[PDB]
Amino acid sequence: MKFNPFVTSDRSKNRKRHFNAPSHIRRKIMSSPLSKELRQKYNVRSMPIRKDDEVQVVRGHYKGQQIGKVVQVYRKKYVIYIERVQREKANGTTVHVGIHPSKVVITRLKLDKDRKKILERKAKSRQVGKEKGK
Amino acid sequence: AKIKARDLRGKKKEELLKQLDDLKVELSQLRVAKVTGGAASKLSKIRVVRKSIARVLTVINQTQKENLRKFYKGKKYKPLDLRPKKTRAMRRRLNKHEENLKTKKQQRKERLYPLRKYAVKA
Amino acid sequence: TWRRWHRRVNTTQKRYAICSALAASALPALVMSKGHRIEEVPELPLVVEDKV
Amino acid sequence: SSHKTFRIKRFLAKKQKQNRPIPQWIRMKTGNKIRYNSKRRHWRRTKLGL
Amino acid sequence: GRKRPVPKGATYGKPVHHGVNQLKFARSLQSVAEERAGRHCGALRVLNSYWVGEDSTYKFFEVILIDPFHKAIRRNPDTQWITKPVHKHREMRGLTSAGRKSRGLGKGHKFHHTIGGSRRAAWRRRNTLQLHRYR
Amino acid sequence: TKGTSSFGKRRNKTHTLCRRCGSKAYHLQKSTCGKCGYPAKRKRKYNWSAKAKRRNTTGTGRMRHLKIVYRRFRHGFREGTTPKPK
Amino acid sequence: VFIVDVKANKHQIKQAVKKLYDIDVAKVNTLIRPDGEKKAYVRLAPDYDALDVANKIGII
Amino acid sequence: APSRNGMVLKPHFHKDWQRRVATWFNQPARKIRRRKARQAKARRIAPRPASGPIRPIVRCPTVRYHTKVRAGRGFSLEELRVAGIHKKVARTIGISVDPRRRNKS
RNA sequence: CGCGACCUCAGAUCAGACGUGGCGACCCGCUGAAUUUAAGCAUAUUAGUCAGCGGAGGAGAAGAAACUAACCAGGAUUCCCUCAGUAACGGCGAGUGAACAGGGAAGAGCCCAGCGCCGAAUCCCCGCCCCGCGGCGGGGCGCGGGACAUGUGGCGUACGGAA
RNA sequence: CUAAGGCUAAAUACCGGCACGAGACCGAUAGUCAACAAGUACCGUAAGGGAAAGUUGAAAAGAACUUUGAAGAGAGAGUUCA
RNA sequence: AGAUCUUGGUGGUAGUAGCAAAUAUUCAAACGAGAACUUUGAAGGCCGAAGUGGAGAAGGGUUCCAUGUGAACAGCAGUUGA
RNA sequence: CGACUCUUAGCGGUGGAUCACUCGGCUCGUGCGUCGAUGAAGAACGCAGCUAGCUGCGAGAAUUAAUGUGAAUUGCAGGACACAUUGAUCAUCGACACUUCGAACGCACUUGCGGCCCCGGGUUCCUCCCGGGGCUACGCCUGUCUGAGCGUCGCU
Ligand SMILES: [Mg+2]
Ligand SMILES: [Mg+2]
Ligand SMILES: [Mg+2]
Ligand SMILES: [Mg+2]
Ligand SMILES: [Mg+2]
Ligand SMILES: [Mg+2]
Ligand SMILES: [Mg+2]
Ligand SMILES: [Mg+2]
Ligand SMILES: [Mg+2]
Ligand SMILES: [Mg+2]
Ligand SMILES: [Mg+2]
Ligand SMILES: [Mg+2]
Ligand SMILES: [Mg+2]
Ligand SMILES: [Mg+2]
Ligand SMILES: [Mg+2]
Ligand SMILES: [Mg+2]
Ligand SMILES: [Mg+2]
Ligand SMILES: [Mg+2]
Ligand SMILES: [Mg+2]
Ligand SMILES: [Mg+2]
Ligand SMILES: [Mg+2]
Ligand SMILES: [Mg+2]
Ligand SMILES: [Mg+2]
Ligand SMILES: [Mg+2]
Ligand SMILES: [Mg+2]
Ligand SMILES: [Mg+2]
Ligand SMILES: [Mg+2]
Ligand SMILES: [Mg+2]
Ligand SMILES: [Mg+2]
Ligand SMILES: [Mg+2]
Ligand SMILES: [Mg+2]
Ligand SMILES: [Mg+2]
Ligand SMILES: [Mg+2]
Ligand SMILES: [Mg+2]
Ligand SMILES: [Mg+2]
Ligand SMILES: [Zn+2]
Repeated sequence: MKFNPFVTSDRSKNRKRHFNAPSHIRRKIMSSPLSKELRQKYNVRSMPIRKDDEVQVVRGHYKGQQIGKVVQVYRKKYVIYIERVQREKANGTTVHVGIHPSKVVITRLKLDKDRKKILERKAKSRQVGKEKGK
Repeated sequence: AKIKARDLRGKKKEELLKQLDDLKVELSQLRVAKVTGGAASKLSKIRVVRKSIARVLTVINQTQKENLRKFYKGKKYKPLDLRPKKTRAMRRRLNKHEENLKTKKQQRKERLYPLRKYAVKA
Repeated sequence: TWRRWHRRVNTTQKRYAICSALAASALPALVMSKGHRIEEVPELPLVVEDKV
Repeated sequence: SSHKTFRIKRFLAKKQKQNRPIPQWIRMKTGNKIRYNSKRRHWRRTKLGL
Repeated sequence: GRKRPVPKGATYGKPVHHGVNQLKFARSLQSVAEERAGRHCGALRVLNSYWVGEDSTYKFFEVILIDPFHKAIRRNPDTQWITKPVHKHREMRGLTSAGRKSRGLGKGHKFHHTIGGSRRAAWRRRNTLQLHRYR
Repeated sequence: TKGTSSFGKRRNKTHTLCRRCGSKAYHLQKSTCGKCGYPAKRKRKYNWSAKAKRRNTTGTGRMRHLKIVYRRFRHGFREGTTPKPK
Repeated sequence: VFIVDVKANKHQIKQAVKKLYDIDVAKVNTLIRPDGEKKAYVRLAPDYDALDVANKIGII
Repeated sequence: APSRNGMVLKPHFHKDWQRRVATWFNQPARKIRRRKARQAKARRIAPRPASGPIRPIVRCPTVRYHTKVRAGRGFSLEELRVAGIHKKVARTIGISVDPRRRNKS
């Protein structure tokens, strides 16, 4: 279990940190698993969710294998919006339904130099850990 | 079509003041539009122009301050805003030289009877 | 805050209690009555080699 | 009164400016917990500090 | 001495505190003079003082002051101690020679009132109830 | 009449706003604040009102300079330096 | 009619209008509004027309 | 009010004692801090003895304790003189000295 | 009957520095009650406490014996355990009340004045140059100013010191 | 023992401050006065006194539309697991 | 279950006391869903220049002006309003 | 028959107890232990496109720069932002900036009024008007300059 005397296991402290986290660490909180193919290709497991990557929902009402592009990462409400994940409201207009990024899986990453760099950094750390633990 | 600090630092005083004046004139026009209704784009540009003014002014002030620091470097007496501002007590306390200089009696003691490294067998 | 939260016990009594607990741990009826599911343990004072 | 000092007039100006209702769009913000301006002052109900 | 500063001599209380005259200040006139010199020249440090004359109504002292920020004082070891922040208003904390004499400090059987640094320190130590963890 | 009729005669303010401490306790005729004692150099403060002390103690306001001091203490009050440029 | 800084007096208002609008002004009357703003009625010189000056300012 | 037989007791609790009560909840923390300071000091003086200088053999003063013997503050100058050690080199080589102690015997 | 030296004072928006006010849990110096207890109450108690005033620092204060002792002697200060609710104080009533020795935590010692010797050996400030900047120092130069024999510096301090 | 001069770290104290960790504690009349735009609203000339007030739902999906009424307010319908 | 207990809520009283100091209102019309009270016109009265008139000081602080609303407030009402 | 009253039950009101929850306290412990004339604490007033409070900030005003990060902020709108001819946001914070009172400092304040030295304009060097900048508190130390004394003297 936890042995570091400078990280707290207090429930109220952890909840306060989570709900008052600034956006640059809400980004880390709002991470999603990669698909099995992406986990094979890039030697990484998880990834913070991003504006223009394609995900599929694995929990809730919108479960399915249909792939949808993320269209908004609402970090204040800790949710993301996906293309066809929406519902009709009373007056006939459609509204996106926000779902937690931990309940999706990323099937294609929006790739630029920064995402690539973070990918190799995570892969190198995992490889160093594997070599230390072998 | 924003302005950055990096390319402003290259420029000199005349065109920096010219650009500050242009920004102030455009801000006055935007305030006129704001009071006469205007458009949402012109309302939103007010913050852009205000921050651009802040950028130009901070570049001007930083250049002037570092020029003054260069001018007063190596001088006995410096302006108070150029002197360090650690803390009032930190400025009152003794400096490194007079903090560690000793008396002749003290250093004769240290020379004659220095502390020795020793071990004691059980 | 000065409720006297702590109690001091005699060292001899503390050693006595340790001895009693150790002696009770070697009786299968008492360890079973603590609900420890020893029905296939080969020998209750279970001793293993130093390789562990 | 009609005769007043600049400090008093400025104080009354600030009180006037902050005695107004809340904007409508405030109640649509995330986690608002604000229904109305609870610091509204009426000139006849409660009197100012000065 | 120190006349009690009460209106019309009325000290409303038990008769043991009715005293107005024949009362004496706890600190000496030399200490009072040192305190006055330091309070006027608050930018200086009182070192000591000495007696130079007296009348039936006045006592005259001379107080030695040190400017702690002068370079002659500041560059000299064995004098740098007076320049430390802890050594300001010694005459007001009772740390000069004259002000120290009223505190009852000293070694031995005559000075048991101040074992621990001062009367208040000794009183706190002797009147504090030590409640250990294990009673 | 010592009550309702006499309450009609109060039209002259004893106290006004104090330029220190901003409280409506500046006695005009005595020219002194009953809360802070403004013409006096030192702040009026008494140990028989801890509630009054904690109403106006340090930290009840802005602490514009003390916030910066508390932040700057964590790095040894460093000055004249900048982060290594990129 | 302008809304000016509360610390600006009549001379400063006159010179500011003269500089940044290139018009000559006859006089300046100044009040402080109940909301705390300062309002300046700047009467222009007879040879300057307030209507088209307001046009080129953009407040017609 | 006394009640039958008992001891005449005199509690010293007439003096507002609850303002000055010293609890000891920081006793284990104090012990840990003292141990850490001891270990840091022992590391700092690396080959030198951790407890410090040698102390002289010293008989206890009064008639209750003169049969016992303990450790003093420092070796007397007469002891150092007849042992051939300088009183300014003894403290350098780790010998505690006590200039105000005399040797009666 | 003017010009100098010194002394004692004064002015300056003089050159360069410093103090003021805040917080105040802990600490230092003063001032300082009454409720209360005594089954009343005045000494006593509450209490050297509350309130009041001043002054600090990360701790402060204390501190290297004009000490304890009476022993076969200990050996600066501070803190803990104990001494000890004891010696003692007290309408000897109610009540109050330490210290030494002992065991530990920590442990560290020193500097002047004075007596003297040494051609004031001493110190501050202002210019000039070089090495630095980062808390403003180092080195040198000035028939450059001032402090200072009404006493600066080196040796030296009761454990003795000097030649 | 050597007063009437001076300095001196450690062990010690810490209901204010900065930043942490924890609890056989309290659980919205409790726990700080203050879980919330709280030393706020408000009261007093002033010194000063000083509250009340947590909870839709997983997600606003916060009831489109029709209908009576001038409206508040209703009847249907609709969202929701509710 | 009690403490003229603390805080909060709710009854009977009870659709009760009461909405009675300073002479007084009426007719028609307009707006309006709605008029004893609003507006206009007509009539009858009152203040009667030491005023129920016209203006200031202190105090208030936006109550001033226009437009709109009809939830609450104006102890009946309101189409009116500080 | 009905009304009314009482008891009990169902349903509906009124009210907010109970229960469950908890970004709050309370207590203990730890490590640091840092304010201010280079203008503190405190106060006032301002600052957002739509902003009253809280919060943040100071006329560069819900923030500039720099560094780290790396695509958002979000109630609505707007517009940035090739994320490499460099970057949204957030965090950090060492550069810069920091209105008026306040120890508060030219004098004074329930108002206001000066003096000195420069600079710019109207003047067309001379000092009148306007604007801008910098000074102008008390105490006190060292030094400096100017002095005072039928204080002690020297020379004349
Ligand atoms: Mg010497
Ligand atoms: Mg009224
Ligand atoms: Mg008595
Ligand atoms: Mg009366
Ligand atoms: Mg009066
Ligand atoms: Mg006017
Ligand atoms: Mg000067
Ligand atoms: Mg009694
Ligand atoms: Mg009694
Ligand atoms: Mg009595
Ligand atoms: Mg007190
Ligand atoms: Mg002070
Ligand atoms: Mg000390
Ligand atoms: Mg001392
Ligand atoms: Mg000695
Ligand atoms: Mg006993
Ligand atoms: Mg006593
Ligand atoms: Mg030890
Ligand atoms: Mg000498
Ligand atoms: Mg509560
Ligand atoms: Mg509840
Ligand atoms: Mg209604
Ligand atoms: Mg249900
Ligand atoms: Mg009950
Ligand atoms: Mg009962
Ligand atoms: Mg009736
Ligand atoms: Mg009636
Ligand atoms: Mg008549
Ligand atoms: Mg009239
Ligand atoms: Mg009106
Ligand atoms: Mg009504
Ligand atoms: Mg019900
Ligand atoms: Mg930035
Ligand atoms: Mg006047
Ligand atoms: Mg003479
Ligand atoms: Zn005040």
